[PDB]
Amino acid sequence: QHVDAESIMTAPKGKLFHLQFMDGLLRPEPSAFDPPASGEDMRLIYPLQP
Amino acid sequence: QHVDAESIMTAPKGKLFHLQFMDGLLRPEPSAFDPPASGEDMRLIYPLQPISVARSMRAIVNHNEVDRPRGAVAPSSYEMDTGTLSRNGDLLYSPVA
Amino acid sequence: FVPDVPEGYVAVQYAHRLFSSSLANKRNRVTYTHPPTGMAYPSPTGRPH
Repeated sequence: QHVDAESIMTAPKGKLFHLQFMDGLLRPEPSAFDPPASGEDMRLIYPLQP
Repeated sequence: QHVDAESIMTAPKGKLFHLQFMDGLLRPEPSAFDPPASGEDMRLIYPLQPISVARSMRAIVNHNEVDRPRGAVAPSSYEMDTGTLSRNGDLLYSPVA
Repeated sequence: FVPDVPEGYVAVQYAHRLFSSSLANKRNRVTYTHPPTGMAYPSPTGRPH
């Protein structure tokens, strides 16, 4: 599940919603010879604590 | 199929048996973090000619990050030359100079 | 309405060579190669205009 970029701006002050973050150090890497796939991926909400 | 290491020593002189050789340049490599598997593999009969004479070009794929993928052969500069015919002569190449 | 090219741009001739495929991060990506400076920019964004 993921929070919407509109429910994080026009929601009641009291609400406590949870997010979901990634780790990826044990992510499987690409192969040797391979035709590259298209598309890229976005991050919109970052923490600042840490 | 594979020849036996005993049929290659006690067989009739006239017989013509064929072998089978590997290429492995486009072999899939291992992963990043992985528990290593045991065992190793043997080669008992090698040629001494060398073999592979009919080989125009090889490995038609471009490498992950570098330019030329090791042992890669480009087409011969003669497989791509149309020379005009003479009146008596029939097939001759280009002037080159 | 022809929108004139902006003030300061580098005009590069398209070639079937300046776009190369190389590894960046963990994945394979299509990469640009800047002719006057010779650089990478693997990302579809952040490339010099």
